[PDB]
Amino acid sequence: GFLTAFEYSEKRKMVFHITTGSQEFDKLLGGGIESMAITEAFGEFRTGKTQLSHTLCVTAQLPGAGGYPGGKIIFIDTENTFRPDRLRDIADRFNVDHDAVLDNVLYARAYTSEHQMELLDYVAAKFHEEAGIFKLLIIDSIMALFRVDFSGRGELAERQQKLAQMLSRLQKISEEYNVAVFVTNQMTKPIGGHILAHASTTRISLRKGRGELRIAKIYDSPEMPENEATFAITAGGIGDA
Amino acid sequence: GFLTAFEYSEKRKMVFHITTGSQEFDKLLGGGIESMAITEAFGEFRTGKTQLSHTLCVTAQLPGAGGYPGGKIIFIDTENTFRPDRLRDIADRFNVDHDAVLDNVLYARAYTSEHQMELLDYVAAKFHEEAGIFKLLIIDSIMALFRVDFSGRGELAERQQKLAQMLSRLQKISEEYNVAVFVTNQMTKPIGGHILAHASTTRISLRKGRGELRIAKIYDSPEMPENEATFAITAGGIGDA
Amino acid sequence: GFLTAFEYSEKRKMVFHITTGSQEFDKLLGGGIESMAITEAFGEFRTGKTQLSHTLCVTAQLPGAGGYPGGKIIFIDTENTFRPDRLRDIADRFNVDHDAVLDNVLYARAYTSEHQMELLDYVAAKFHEEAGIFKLLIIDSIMALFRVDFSGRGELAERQQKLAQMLSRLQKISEEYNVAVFVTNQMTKPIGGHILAHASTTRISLRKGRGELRIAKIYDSPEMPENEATFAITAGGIGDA
Amino acid sequence: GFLTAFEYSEKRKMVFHITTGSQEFDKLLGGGIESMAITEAFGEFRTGKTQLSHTLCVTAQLPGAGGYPGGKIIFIDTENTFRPDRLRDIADRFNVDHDAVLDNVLYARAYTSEHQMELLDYVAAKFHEEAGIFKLLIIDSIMALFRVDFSGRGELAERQQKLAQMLSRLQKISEEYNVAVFVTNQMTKPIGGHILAHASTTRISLRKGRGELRIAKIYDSPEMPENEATFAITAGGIGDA
Amino acid sequence: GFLTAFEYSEKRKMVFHITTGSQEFDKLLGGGIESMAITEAFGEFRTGKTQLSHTLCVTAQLPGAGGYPGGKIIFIDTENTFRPDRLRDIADRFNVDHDAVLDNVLYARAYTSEHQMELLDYVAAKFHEEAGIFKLLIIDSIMALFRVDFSGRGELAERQQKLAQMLSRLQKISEEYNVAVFVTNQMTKPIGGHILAHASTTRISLRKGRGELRIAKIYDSPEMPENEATFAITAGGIGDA
Amino acid sequence: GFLTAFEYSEKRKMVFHITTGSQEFDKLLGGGIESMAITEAFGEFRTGKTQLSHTLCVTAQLPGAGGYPGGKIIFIDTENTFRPDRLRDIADRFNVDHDAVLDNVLYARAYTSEHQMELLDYVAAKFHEEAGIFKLLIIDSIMALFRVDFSGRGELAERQQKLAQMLSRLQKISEEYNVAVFVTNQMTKPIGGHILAHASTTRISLRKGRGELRIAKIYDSPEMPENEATFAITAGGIGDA
Amino acid sequence: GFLTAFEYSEKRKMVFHITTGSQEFDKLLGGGIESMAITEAFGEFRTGKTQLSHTLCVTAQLPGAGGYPGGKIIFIDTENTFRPDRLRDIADRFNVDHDAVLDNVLYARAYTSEHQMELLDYVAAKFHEEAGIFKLLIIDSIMALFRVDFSGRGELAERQQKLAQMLSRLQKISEEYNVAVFVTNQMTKPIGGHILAHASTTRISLRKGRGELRIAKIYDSPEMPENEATFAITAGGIGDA
Amino acid sequence: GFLTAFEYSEKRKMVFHITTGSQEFDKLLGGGIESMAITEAFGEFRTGKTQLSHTLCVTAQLPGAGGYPGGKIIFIDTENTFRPDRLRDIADRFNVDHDAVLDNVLYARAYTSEHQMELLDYVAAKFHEEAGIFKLLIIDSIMALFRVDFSGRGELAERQQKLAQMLSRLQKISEEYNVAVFVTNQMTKPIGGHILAHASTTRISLRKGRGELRIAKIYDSPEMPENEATFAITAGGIGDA
Repeated sequence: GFLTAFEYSEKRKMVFHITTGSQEFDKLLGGGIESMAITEAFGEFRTGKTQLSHTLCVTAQLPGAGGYPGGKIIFIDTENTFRPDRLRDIADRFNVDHDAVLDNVLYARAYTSEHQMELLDYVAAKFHEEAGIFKLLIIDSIMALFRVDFSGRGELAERQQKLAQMLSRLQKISEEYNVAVFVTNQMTKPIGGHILAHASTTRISLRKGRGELRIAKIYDSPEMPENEATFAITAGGIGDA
Repeated sequence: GFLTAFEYSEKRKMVFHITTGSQEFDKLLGGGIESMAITEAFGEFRTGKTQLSHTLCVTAQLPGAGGYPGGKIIFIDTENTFRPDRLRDIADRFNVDHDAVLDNVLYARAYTSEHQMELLDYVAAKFHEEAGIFKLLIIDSIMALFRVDFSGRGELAERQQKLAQMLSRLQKISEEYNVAVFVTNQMTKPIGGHILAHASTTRISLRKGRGELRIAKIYDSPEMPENEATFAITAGGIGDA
Repeated sequence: GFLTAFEYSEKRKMVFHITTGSQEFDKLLGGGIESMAITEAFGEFRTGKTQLSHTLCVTAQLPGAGGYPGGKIIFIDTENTFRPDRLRDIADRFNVDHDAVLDNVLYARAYTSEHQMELLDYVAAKFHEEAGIFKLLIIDSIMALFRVDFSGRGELAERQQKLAQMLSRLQKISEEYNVAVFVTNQMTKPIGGHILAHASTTRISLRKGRGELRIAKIYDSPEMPENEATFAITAGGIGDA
Repeated sequence: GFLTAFEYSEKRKMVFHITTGSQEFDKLLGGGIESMAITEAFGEFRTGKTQLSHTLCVTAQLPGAGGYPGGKIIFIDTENTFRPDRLRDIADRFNVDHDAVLDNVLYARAYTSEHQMELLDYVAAKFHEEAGIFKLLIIDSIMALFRVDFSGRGELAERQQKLAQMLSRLQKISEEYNVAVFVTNQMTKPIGGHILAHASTTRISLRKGRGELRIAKIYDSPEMPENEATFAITAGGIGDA
Repeated sequence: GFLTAFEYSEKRKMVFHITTGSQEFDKLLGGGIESMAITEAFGEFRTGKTQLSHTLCVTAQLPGAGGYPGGKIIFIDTENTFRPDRLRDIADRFNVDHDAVLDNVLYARAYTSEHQMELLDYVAAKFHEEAGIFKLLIIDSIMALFRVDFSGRGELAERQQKLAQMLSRLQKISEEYNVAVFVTNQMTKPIGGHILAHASTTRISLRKGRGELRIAKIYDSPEMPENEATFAITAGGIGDA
Repeated sequence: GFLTAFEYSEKRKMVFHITTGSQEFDKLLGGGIESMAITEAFGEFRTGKTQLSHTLCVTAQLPGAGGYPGGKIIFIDTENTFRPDRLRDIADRFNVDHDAVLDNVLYARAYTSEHQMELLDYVAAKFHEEAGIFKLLIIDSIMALFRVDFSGRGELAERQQKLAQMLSRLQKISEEYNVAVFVTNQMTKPIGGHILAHASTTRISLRKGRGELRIAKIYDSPEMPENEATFAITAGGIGDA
Repeated sequence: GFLTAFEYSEKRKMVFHITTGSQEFDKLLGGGIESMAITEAFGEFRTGKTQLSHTLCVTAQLPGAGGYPGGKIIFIDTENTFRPDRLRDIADRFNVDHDAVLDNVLYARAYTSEHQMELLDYVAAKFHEEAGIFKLLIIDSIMALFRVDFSGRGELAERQQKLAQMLSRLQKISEEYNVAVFVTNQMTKPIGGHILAHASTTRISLRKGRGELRIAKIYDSPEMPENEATFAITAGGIGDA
Repeated sequence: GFLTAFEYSEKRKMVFHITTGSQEFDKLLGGGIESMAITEAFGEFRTGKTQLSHTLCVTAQLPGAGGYPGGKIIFIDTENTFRPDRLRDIADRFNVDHDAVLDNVLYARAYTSEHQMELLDYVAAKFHEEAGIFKLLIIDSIMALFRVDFSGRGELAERQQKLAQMLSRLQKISEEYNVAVFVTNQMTKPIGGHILAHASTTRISLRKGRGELRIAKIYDSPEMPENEATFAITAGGIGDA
């Protein structure tokens, strides 16, 4: 179950970043959404969690920095807010055929906790079946169904086991198959306590701004600026200033 | 269990809206009550919840915006308040035969929580028998029976599983058969907690202005005029100004 | 389990009101005690719950407005306050033979919760056995035995199940057989919480007045007058001013 | 299990009252202790509860108002306070042979809760052996034994079922065999909660005036003189002024 | 299980009182410790509970008022304070041989709750085996062992059952065999709550006085004098002034 | 299981007292430590509990007041504090051979609660082997082991049964074999609650005066000089002034 | 299981003290660490618990006062702080070969509660296998593993049983085999409540001083000096001033 | 299961220290990270926990003080933060081939609590395969996974057994195979309670000075400069001033 630091280093040579579509957002992430990791984005009422989701369905398809070839995406929706129509705009911003974009994204709704966990079994199996093909796993959103199946607090032990059973699979998939995984989450402080904090390597908070300007901070300070970043929402998705 | 975002797009090209009978109310809703989704209206007593329900029994039959051909409705009454006679008056406002309108609405009373969920299984299979014939599924109201078979504060574990079961079924119904589902609900904020909040993809608060005038509002604000709309109750159902 | 709104409308053509004996009381009820429904009356110490009970045993027998032929009544007593002698007066006020009146009312005492539920099985079965014959089911009073068999509050889950099991049968009987059902209830706010509030379509509160004057309000406001009504108690039962 | 209100009326024509020995006390009661009902007297220590019990042992034997022929009594003593010698003195006041009076009262001590309920089964079957011979059933006192086999505040679930069992039996006895049942009870308001309140159809509070003078009062007021009466205790039992 | 009031009266003709040795104490008891009953005496630290115990072992042997022949005594000791030597003095005060006195008293120590209950089975059986022979059953003290076997308060249900099981046997023995039973009890208000209050027909409190003077009050007032009595402790046991 | 109070008297003629070595202390006790009883001494640290224990190891051997012939002792040590060498010094004060004294004391350490109770069964049977040879049974101390195998406030149910078992055994031992039992106990008032209070028939509180001077007191006062006594600890054991 | 006080006295002739290396410490202990007993030493953060431990590994090997020949030691370490290198210094202070010292000490680490209890079985068995050979059993520290295996307070019943199971074996070993047992313990007041207080015959507290001076008090006062003692820590272990 | 303190000494002659790369930090530690022990570093975010971990991956390979030959490392990552690329930079500072260094570190990710403990069993057996080849075992971090599979305050019973199991294994590993084990841990004071405190034989707190400067401190003070040390983080790992 070990491998040498050399063999692991070989493995990390192959780590890619997928661009968010904001140069400013990307610097703050050291290139973009990092593979072999979970990146988590949260925010209240109406932050750009979901605009980021749609934007990555396109940008993950594109050759990017560092010799990233682009590839396929998987999309699990628990919010019933995925809309293929939104991608066709973002596609134009990036000058690629909408048809081909919409082909390279696999989509499933999740309706229960359990369902959501079953979908991950399938996605793991599918990544296994041939590799280097899929580059992103998006889950929008990560825990909402867990709040739903296990409300009140005599239930909490169980939610915790299940939720953790599931984020440990997420981590594994991520690392085992070299995909970036991006998840959204809501707030009550983000939900999911220690269990979710531990699973995600990068946590990003999201807040509003001068109209359509928006603010990403690496959650948990320091109050220093270069730990933050400004981007806008637009017809063509996540962009700059 | 996935499909490509292209296949999904093909499936959403068929999404429709059932006008509420208010141009103001419709605008708020991006056209009216939406397919492949649950719309929930909650409000005080005497607010349009039930008036809206009756109205939709007719407007769902009307050919409409977006290519919407009109179709049949299924109505589940937990409140003992459905009145085929209101439909006659509303049918007049829309210039349509009473008998025909009343022939196109299937109706059942639900007397218990369990009963309510057995009615869904029947509705589900009815939709499966021929696709496209039914367009709307009204439940008036969604959760009264659950408060009924489950109150006294230390009992929600059981209620909550059951409620969540039904609402995941509803979503699946909704999305799988391209129908709009529309439900009313009571207050204390709205009842149902996270479970119900999650399941409805649009939630409308209702309250009254001067007499016949009522106000509709997307729950969770914001205090922008674009998120409120004004309508009136008449002999002919939900109407304008 | 559905029927069309047309077939249901047919069914509602046959809905009757039984007069309370107060023209003023009747307006407030839109004709009287409505069939296919539960009407609930509550009030403290010594309100006219029980005078109303006796009055309906006679007025339900009489041809009334809307082509109502009159018919038979069933009377379940949990209070041990039914008194056939009282009916003989009310009979005189209405000019009909006391013998015949006393013949058209079926009477049973209930001594336990369960007993009360067994009596309803029999009454359902009896309505089934030939129809159009019975027009009223009176239960005086609705829940008193449930307070008795399930006092203290480790018992409450059970009371709730039983009580609700029973009001769901009541609703069904009502609707299935087109009878009016009238029940009395006492106060601690009426007893029975959400369970009883939901089951009864019409709730009437009762308070005292200028000697023998008495006051019915549709429970839960608005503080508007036409939601209220004045009647008197007399030798001949419920009457006006 | 029903009868017609005519059959019931025939059955109530036989209802009787056993004078208390006070014209004032009787008036309060519409003639005295009533058949087909449970009358409960509760009071402080030293109030007439027991004096009333002894008195009725004799007055139940006397031919009385309303056609009442007089008959035999069954007396159940939980208090160890019955004294055949009091009856001798009371018999003198009514001009009746001691032996005869003492021959017409059947007596048992109850030593436990369970015992008390086994005595009822015996009484029930005794009444069934010949109808009309027994007229009164006194239990002095009703619930002392239940406080005894069930105290410590977290134990009432069991007590309450048992108590309710017995009191439903009592009612059935009472109504089925046309007997008056009369019971005493203790204070802290009266003990017994809803269970006992429901079962007694008339409840009398007792308290003392100047020495030999005692006051009786229908429990639950109102503060009207017509609901209070004054009596005296003597060597000859409950008497007037 | 019933008998007639006449047959019961026969039975009560045979009720005797055993003199306490205080004329003043006796008036307050209406002749002395009454047969067919439990008489209970309590008091703190060092009241004359135990001097009364020893005195009755002698006075119960003596012909007394009302044609009482005297007879045998049973003595159950839980306090390890019975001392035959004390009786020899009291014997002298009454001029009877100490030998014969000490012969007419049966003695057993009780070391546990259960033990104490087993001793009563034997005593009942012994009274049965021939009657008219034993006149007193003394238990010193009544409940002390119950406090011991069931300390803390998760135990209380059990203590209550056992304690009540036992006082119901006591009552029965008393009544069934026409013996006086006298028991002592200590204080925390006496111990044993409703259970012991109910079982004892007569309760006497005991307090100190002008040196060796002592004060008996019928427990529970009224604050009237003739409900009290003064006696002294002496070489010869309970006496007057 | 009873005997006559004459037989009992014969049995108490043999009751003895073992001098404590203080004339003051003895007077308090009516002669010293008593047969057929448990005497309990409790006190602070450094009070004579253990000094008294050693002393009695010798004085129980001495011919004494009342005809007391002297005999053997059994000593159970839970405290690991018995010191045959103290006895040598005490033996000198009484002018008795060390070896003989040390030969007449049987000794065991108890290491657990259970162990302590198994030692009793052995002692019991030893006393039964020949009557009259052993005179004293010392347990130093009575309950330390019970606090040890049972602390944490929610565990006493089990401790208390066990403790009560042992102390009922002790009493039976005590009374059946005419031995004195003498026990020490700790403070916090004394430990042991009602259980221990009941079992000891005399309880002595101990505390110190100026240095070598200690004060003994019957627990439960009263503040009379006759209930206190003064003694001294020396090389020769408990002594006077 | 008893033996005579004479045979026990024989046994106590053979009780030895092992010198701590502080003449001042020794006086306070009446010669040193006493055999047939548990001696407990506690103290905070960094007291000389562990310097005492190492010092006894050497001084127990040396002929001392009272004809003590010296002998072998057993050392159970739960702290992972035993260091044979420290003994080689202390050996020099006492002028004995380090080799031979290190040979006469048996060492084991304990890693769990249970483990610690298993080690004692072995040590008992080893003492049995030939006697007079081992003179000390050191456990450093006594309870730390019990805090570890049973943290939180739903666990406490269990810890208590185990801990007490174990100190009762300790006491037995001590007494049965005539070894001194010395244990260390930490503080939250020392840990282990009544259970550990009872098991140890001598308890010593330890505090800091004028640099390397250190202070032993017999735990639990009196505030008198001769209940205290000053010693230093040095290259050669526990010494004086 | 014991060995002689001589055998133990032979075993400790082989104890080693792995330099941290700071002369100040090493001095604090008596040479660096120690064999046969667990050293735990805890600190805020951004403190050297992880920098130290990377550094040791290299310094454990270097021939060192005390005869330390250098050897291989096993690294268990719960944090997803190991970066073979840092080692390259650190390897440069020490003038050592990257490949060789990376070949000598065995690495595994742990994804659950259980997983983490299964990795130990594997490590244990790996050490057993050839002794002396591995020198260091790093767990980064020790307990994150235990907070993860066990939070919500009423669940620690289970967590705590498991945690304690693993840490007793660790100690045994540590001591049996002469390896240093080094672990990081998080704050809230450090997490882990008594269980973790007991298992680590040295605990270091970490916090930062001006930028690159960090401060190390033995947890549990004292506020003496000798117990603090200052180091710096660089491209070349933990360094000096």
